[PDB]
Amino acid sequence: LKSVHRWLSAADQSEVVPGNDNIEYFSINEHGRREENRLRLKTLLQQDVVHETKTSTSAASELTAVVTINDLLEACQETKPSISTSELVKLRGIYDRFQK
Amino acid sequence: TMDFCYFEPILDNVVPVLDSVTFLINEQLYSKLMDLPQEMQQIQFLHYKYNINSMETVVHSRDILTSGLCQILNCSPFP
Repeated sequence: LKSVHRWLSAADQSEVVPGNDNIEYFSINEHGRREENRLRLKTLLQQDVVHETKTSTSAASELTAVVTINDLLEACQETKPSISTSELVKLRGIYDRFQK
Repeated sequence: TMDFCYFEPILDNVVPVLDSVTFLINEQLYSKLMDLPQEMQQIQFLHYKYNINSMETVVHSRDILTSGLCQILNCSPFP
């Protein structure tokens, strides 16, 4: 978990297809709709042939999320699961002798 | 060519006028277009070479203005 968190932080999952839309404004873009940016984006989407989206899924390279000893030490000496042997002494105390 | 075709006139001068039109232009021509100093000059440049006359030219969707260099992408609202 800590290693995948570190890998996510390092990758940062940012800077994807920046500045896709081109600058195409024109002077006569007035005397009508004031949402011309939305219409231009609509057309830029529409000029595409079809939603291919045949992208290579292996580009992520998720296998690189490897652990390190420093990451290993993120255990931070977690609390014990068993409170104390004192609570369990009798367990073997009765079985110092052979079992019944 | 055609042996025959269908034709029918538009009665009562009911000719629609488009509200918006989209154009696709190549790098050189588009740059030459926007380099003009004012809006009126750009409109005149559009008018001249394409022979498009306002309130008298009817244009359609996906019409190629010149072969492989520029095209009208679409029209709205009417085809």
